[PDB]
Amino acid sequence: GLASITLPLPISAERGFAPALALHYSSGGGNGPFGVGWSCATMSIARRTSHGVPQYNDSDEFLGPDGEVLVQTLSTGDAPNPVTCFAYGDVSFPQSYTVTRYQPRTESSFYRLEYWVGNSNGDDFWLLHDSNGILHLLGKTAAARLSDPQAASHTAQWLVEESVTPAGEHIYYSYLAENGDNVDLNGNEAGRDRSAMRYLSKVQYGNATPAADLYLWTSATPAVQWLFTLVFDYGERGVDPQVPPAFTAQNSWLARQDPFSLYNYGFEIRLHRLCRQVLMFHHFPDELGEADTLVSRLLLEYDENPILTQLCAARTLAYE
Repeated sequence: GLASITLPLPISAERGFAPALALHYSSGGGNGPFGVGWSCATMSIARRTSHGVPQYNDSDEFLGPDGEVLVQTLSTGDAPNPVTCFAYGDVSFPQSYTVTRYQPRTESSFYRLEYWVGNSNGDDFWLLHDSNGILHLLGKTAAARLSDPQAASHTAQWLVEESVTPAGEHIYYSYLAENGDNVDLNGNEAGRDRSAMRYLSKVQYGNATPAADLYLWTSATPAVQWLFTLVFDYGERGVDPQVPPAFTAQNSWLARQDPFSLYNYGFEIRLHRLCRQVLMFHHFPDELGEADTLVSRLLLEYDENPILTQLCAARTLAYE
């Protein structure tokens, strides 16, 4: 489409169901976690802003996985919309859910998209059954939701949090909330609520044993053995090409020179972080003698300045 450069990520994809993510450059792109022009975002459902800031009520419109304008599926006698759901498959829930099907207003699609709202606590998320038979939970937990810091029920973006194939293969996405680590909280940074932003942190896949049900139906964090972890690091592990980065971060993430805030959702979303590297980890402790094995390191070099940060170089290192 509008992307004119693709930088692949070092994703191990020989064992079937793996994330398909890459860095894309667009000359018209704005700033973000990869500086000006570059982007690598996961799938999401979002509230529309083109026709005004959402009010977080009934009058809001939503956008589908490809940005298409959505509309509630017309409710009929044979297929009422919304429905009340007490369970999904073999998993029964502590609370029932009002489930509303949404579909593209004018664009073509072949999926089933649903908005789930808890009848007892109001916790809301999205469920997508896409044209390839993969089932996605988006924004199942608050950690995978871009929400108003002063009103957690006001979510602007539900980020994809878990995907499952018909064969029981899973992908689990983890996100980190923005904070004030290494930020001088005086002057221009005083009184700013900076916890809204969500950065992609870990993509875990290759579950040891197949499971048909989405893990996030049952728990807030899946307790399973993953074989593969794609880590997006924002400086916590160190950017020295001579020193290999450890799996668990010992330091806090770096603060960028060009922080900025976004406001079209009706609350502040401030960005202090830049993704410095993308790491590929394998988890074969029995056959390798260690819990975490780094196999590939995509190191990104930036031109950092207070006006704009621009990616200038990239390369994939190995430490054998």
